[PDB]
Amino acid sequence: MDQREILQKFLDEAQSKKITKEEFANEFLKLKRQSTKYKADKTYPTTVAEKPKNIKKNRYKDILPYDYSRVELSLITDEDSSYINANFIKGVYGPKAYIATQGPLSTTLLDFWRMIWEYSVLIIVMACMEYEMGKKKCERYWAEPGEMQLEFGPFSVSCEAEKRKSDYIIRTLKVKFNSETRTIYQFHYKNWPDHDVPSSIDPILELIWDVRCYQEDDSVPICIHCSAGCGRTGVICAIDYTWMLLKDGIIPENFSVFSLIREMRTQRPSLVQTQEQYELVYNAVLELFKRQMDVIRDKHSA
Repeated sequence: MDQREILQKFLDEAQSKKITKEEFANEFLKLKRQSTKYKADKTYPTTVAEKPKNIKKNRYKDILPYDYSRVELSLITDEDSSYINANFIKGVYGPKAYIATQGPLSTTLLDFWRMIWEYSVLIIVMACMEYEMGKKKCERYWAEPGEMQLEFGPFSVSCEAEKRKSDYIIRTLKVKFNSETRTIYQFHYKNWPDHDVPSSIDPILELIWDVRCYQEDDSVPICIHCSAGCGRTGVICAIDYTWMLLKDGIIPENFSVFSLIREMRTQRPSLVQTQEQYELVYNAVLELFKRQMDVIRDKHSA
């Protein structure tokens, strides 16, 4: 089939059978069942995360990077200095399109910047507040205007500019290491789509649009984090991945949101964590299919 026919079949199916809350809950339960089975089968061990020297580097004891996809550090390497709570996530064309990580701890701030530097990351997407429900969710790894340089071991971080949009801030950060200076763009998203408001997905799509304005391609990983680096991080990953498929005309004939999320959850645990998050991905993906069909319809007018 061609892309138009694949997209139209997804749209026709969505239109002709609306997915109910019970259906979403049943779907998410199968995803959780797969995780139970994989845990019992020892498919994806987390041995490195579990080492005593690495326990204090994990924000949440239940969220440990699978060994096979963990991001290994080597920049200025102590014997466990290789460990960070982060996993590579494959993009549409190959591995390591994304790094999905936790919000750094006071003890992992240096490790965070080592990762960013070592992997030549340009873009950081933060999808949490510093404080949520009154608890601290992420330590300050960024600089703000007027603060000059913050220092994290040998990394000096300053902020040249902030662009304040409706629901997020784009910080232009300058990072210095060993007399080299790099520009990093941090997108700090400080809202989240509301389950009870269909139009509330628009800002998340706008966030990802802007991100892809700054890096269109997959030459270096994009770092995405929230507090745990699962939940909101997975939503963003999944929507972006799908939009890349759409934009490049490579949606597979077997495309499903269920298979997409299945695939993600095998690369970092709980990468999309809740039924509500699963639903947001579905709704966002459907909107993106509609938008790509419009692109096709206008190109076909020639």
